[PDB]
Amino acid sequence: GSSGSSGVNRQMLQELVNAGCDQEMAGRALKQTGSRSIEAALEYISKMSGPSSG
Repeated sequence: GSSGSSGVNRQMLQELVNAGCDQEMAGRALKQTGSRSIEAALEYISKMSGPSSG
């Protein structure tokens, strides 16, 4: 945004979500990581738990 953009990239979300990620979840990670990359988020969520990935 302008005057100091404080918040993830609402755009990147629609992207990561497209794959099949929760809307309420995707955000959390996106912020935690810092709108680094679509993969970053998906990876962060798995980091915690998830014996199934790929």
